[PDB]
Amino acid sequence: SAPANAVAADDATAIALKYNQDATKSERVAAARPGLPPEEQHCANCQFMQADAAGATDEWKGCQLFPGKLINVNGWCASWTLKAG
Ligand code: SF4
Repeated sequence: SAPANAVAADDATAIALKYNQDATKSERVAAARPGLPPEEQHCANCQFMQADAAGATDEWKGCQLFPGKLINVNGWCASWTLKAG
């Protein structure tokens, strides 16, 4: 299941960032941000990401923009950008 500190679709920042766990049914293709095809784009390959979170699982990891909380790796937000590294 999602962890207690999962970033909710209803989270005020998620609402600003257009985060969705369902990256597929997020503004991915709509935004079509360059670097990697939307299909491949997720938090999993976001620049603003943290596999450096207290209580990281595997499916649920940290975001740079969401410290403390946990994003789904296979989810996406508008502030994506490919990994620069
Ligand atoms: S900034 Fe990146 S890791 Fe954070 S929610 Fe957005 S896409 Fe995911």
